[PDB]
Amino acid sequence: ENVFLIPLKHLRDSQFVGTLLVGVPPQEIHPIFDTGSTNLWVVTTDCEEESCKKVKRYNPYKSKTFRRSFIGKNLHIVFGSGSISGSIGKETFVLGDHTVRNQTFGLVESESDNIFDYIDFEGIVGLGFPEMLSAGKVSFFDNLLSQNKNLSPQFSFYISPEDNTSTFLVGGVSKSFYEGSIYMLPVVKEYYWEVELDGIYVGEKKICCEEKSYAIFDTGTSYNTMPSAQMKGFFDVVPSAPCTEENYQEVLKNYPVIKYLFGDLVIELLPEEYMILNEESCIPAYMQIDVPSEKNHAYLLGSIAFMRHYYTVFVRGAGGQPSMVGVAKARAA
Ligand SMILES: *[C@@H]1O[C@H](CO)[C@@H](O)[C@H](O)[C@H]1NC(C)=O
Repeated sequence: ENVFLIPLKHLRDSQFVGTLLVGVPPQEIHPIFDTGSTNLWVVTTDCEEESCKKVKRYNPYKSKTFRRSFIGKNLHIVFGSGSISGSIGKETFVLGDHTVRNQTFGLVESESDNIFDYIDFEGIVGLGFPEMLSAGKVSFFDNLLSQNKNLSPQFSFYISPEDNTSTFLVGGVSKSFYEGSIYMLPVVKEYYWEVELDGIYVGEKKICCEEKSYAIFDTGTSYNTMPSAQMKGFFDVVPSAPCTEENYQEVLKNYPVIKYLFGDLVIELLPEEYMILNEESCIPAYMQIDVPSEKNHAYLLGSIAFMRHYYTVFVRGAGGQPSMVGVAKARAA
């Protein structure tokens, strides 16, 4: 009932890419769905770099609906260990057989040791709030809702890379992806999907907090994060260890349980959820944001270290009501 599902493929490069149709006749791209940004980015045939040609570049000159901006524009965005640069235009998009017209987006013209030489990047569907927009005034999701008034203003993520059942849902939730009830956390500022965080314990060790702190739900980041000061204390109590696929469950049996405190809601992260196997070793799926950015004082919750265990729901606040993030135990299989 007004809730369509977008299957998310888990690529070898740790990406969770969906499907997005651009232009008319439509051209298929496989972007990531990122609550950590808001711009809509598409890799285009204007980018002649090696990391671009390896993917199915969108050709704007073969689309009847492409509308380049009247004025030449250039947008440069940082994307991890790399950067994205390009122009601005409008296009018709189709997501899950739902159309969005007159949508502003960035045309990747350059991707210049580079993160793009390791992934098959084809674009970004930003799901953050409009204040983070630098390409356009109306966000893709808001524009999708306005042109499809039958949809409830919410989306959710089910992350299950084991059986390739990961799914991005628009318009609501489905009991087939979570167990129990959904706990709603109010968003403190409509910019990131950011909520209050009362504390963090690794076992009995207090990691957070000494200042009033916040968590950010960031589907575009695989690891969880902590500020640099707290990351040092985390790694002092959570070690890496030699691991194989045949003993990782034994190695991690008595690792510490991580507790995130959201008021009265206690969110547990188990060792097999925040630890990952990498090069014959169990390593924690945690990192600090060493690059100066707007997120370096928050606690990011990512796809691998959080969303594998918890079904996440994102509700856009209507009128004065604030937006909220919902969390529930994901259902296996
Ligand atoms: C898109 O813009 C055109 C003008 O170029 C306008 O005629 C049309 O109604 C717009 N469509 C939507 C869905 O806003």
